Amino acid sequence: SDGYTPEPA
Amino acid sequence: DKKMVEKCWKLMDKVVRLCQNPKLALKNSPPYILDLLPDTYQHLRTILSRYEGKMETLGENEYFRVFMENLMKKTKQTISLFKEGKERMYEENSQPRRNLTKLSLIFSHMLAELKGIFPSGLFQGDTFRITKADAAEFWRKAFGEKTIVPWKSFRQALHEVHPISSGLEAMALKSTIDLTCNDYISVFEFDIFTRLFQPWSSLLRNWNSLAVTHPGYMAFLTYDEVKARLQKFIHKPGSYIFRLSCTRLGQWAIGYVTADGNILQTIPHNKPLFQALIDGFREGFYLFPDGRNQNPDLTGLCEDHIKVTQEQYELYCEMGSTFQLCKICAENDKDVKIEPCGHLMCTSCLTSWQESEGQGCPFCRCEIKGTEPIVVDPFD
Ligand SMILES: [Ca+2]
Ligand SMILES: [Zn+2]
Ligand SMILES: [Zn+2]
Repeated sequence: SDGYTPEPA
Repeated sequence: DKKMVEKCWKLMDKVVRLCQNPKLALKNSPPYILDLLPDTYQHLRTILSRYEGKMETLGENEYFRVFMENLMKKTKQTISLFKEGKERMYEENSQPRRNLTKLSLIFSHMLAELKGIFPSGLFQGDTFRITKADAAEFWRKAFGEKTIVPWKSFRQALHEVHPISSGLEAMALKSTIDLTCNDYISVFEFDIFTRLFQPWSSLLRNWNSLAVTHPGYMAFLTYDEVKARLQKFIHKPGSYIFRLSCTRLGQWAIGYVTADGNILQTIPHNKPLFQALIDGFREGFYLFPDGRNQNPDLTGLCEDHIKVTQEQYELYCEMGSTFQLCKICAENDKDVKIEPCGHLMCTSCLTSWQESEGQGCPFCRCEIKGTEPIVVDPFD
């Protein structure tokens, strides 16, 4: 929401 | 010059007060100007510590000197931004505010560069290690141990390896690599640009097709502006965009809509941008750069030509890749205002104008009746 997520599947 | 650092403190302090205003409403999210400035000040004190006694090395150090010059200019510019924009500053979506955001990005980039050159307060620029062996050879070949080189020196050095088509491509490019916005290129900025647009082999082609020609590309954009801009496309999943990462300088940051209807953003750690963007189109995620229906084909960056029009480079620049530049040359700062019409430009284009093409304004043709000197265009 406010952070960096891992690259999608 | 401690007087230099002193003078700069006063200015930065003035910006902090302006930015602390309740009416302003800054969110702590990187880039956060209220951390950036005291952090910069504190690194500069560190450096000043290390050179107590040996302060002449510092006085001779070209980079530090150039850095201070630009630190002052940018804070002075931020101060006047507040003055000229006034009540505009408090409107979240205003162009004067947008300009505040851009300055936050620049302050972020500047600090990154400062620490990278004086880590722990010790000048290790003449010993700087570029990431890509390809690019690293290029720099030491053209500039040896230099930490910075004038843009033009840089542009002509680069030109002999990667052909730069025109003065517009060169200005579209400078806008992209010159993160500290000061017409120098440092070994550090070099480093980031060559990382962002790897591989070196097809450097400018990658940049052309990834930055310039690609409408998913957002120049001078932040995490929160991304999440903000993908709002109208919350309802059109596969909508995506990307920009430089701010916290991990040298990396990319793709923001995208999901079928779930939420907005995530991710940073591909190693893998190269077009591949990341290729697989990403493929696997059904990044489908509509900036919401548009057509997604560019990028295969072959992996290996035919096609060309960017001057129109397109003019768009890239016009669309915020440049900061406070004359729209005419896209090279010099906007430092002058024409009255009565009010159009702004650099004095270099105005002078060339009044003397070769005549008394009318370049944008609108109305008679130049007077001139005000300016320091910032909140509406750039
Ligand atoms: Ca620069
Ligand atoms: Zn100009
Ligand atoms: Zn005009």
